Amino acid sequence: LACPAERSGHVAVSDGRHMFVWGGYKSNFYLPREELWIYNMETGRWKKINTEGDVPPSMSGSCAVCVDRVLYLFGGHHSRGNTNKFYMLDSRSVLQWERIDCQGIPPSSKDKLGVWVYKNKLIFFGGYGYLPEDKVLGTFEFDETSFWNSSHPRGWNDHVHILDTETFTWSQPITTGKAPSPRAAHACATVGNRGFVFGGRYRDARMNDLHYLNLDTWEWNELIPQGICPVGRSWHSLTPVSSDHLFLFGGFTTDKQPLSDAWTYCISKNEWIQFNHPYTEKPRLWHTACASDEGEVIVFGGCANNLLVHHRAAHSNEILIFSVQ
Ligand SMILES: O=C(O)CNC(=O)Cc1csc(-c2ccc3ccccc3c2)n1
Repeated sequence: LACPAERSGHVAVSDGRHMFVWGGYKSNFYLPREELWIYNMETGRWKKINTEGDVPPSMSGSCAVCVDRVLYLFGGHHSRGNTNKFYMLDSRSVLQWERIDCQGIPPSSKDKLGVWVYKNKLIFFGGYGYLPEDKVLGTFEFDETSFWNSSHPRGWNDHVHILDTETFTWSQPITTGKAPSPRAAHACATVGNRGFVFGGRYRDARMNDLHYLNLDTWEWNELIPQGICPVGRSWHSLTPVSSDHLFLFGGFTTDKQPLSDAWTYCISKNEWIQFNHPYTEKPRLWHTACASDEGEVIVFGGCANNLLVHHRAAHSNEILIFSVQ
């Protein structure tokens, strides 16, 4: 049966029963832009389709959502750099991509960010990319390691941007509270009107902090769980599994250890619980995770070692199924 190629930095979005996989890169360039891979969470079978229309460039680090079987794609890194273009693919009724001429001030061109979905709003936070074209709300910190290797320097931001799907208009909310530090390769998860974010890379650390932005008031809150917390990391996944639990898997520590640990964050108790699973010998970073209607968390792709050593990188095509409910 047909089987998608290994990759990291891809996107994966789900309607609870089907998982849509697009993009990413591997070793041994970018996976083909026109392909969309569909994994049936109930039958474990893959199915590939060719998409047409305004097919986005081949990219790593893009940020995607699925809302009522409409897929939206923002940002990423292609052969000629980062982007801030916005695409839509309606997976309801050959599938055609639409590139949206958004109104308003878009985010800076960037990748490795996250998104919360709340009613008509797609809310994007953070990431890695070029200096912004405007003194938009937030801060931006250059990554000094990008000064002497490329032609365009890059850095981290803490920006929050709203894409309103009633009008495809970009805006930025005026927030209160301590926003998280600028960061990339963090993970975001949404429960109700709370947009959680955990970890990420910033300057010389991969972080262990946990915050949530209230998506109704726009007030930041930093969460301080008691007792043992997971080690700081980037390139991990964070996924809602109930109205009270976020599921964490994998990532990459400050001192460059690939991770195979898994935790559940209980929101009501403000406590982490380590989760026991049979994939302890399968660390993953820059994988994706999607929750199914059937209580599972489906992890796909990602790299089993330090992907920054690109000629030795072990990118995966495996499906890891976590039975959290
Ligand atoms: O460092 C983190 O945890 C997340 N990264 C950042 O925040 C910014 C950054 C700075 S360089 C880089 C990066 C990414 C992927 C690569 C894949 C192959 C080869 C080199 C690669 C280099 N990313």
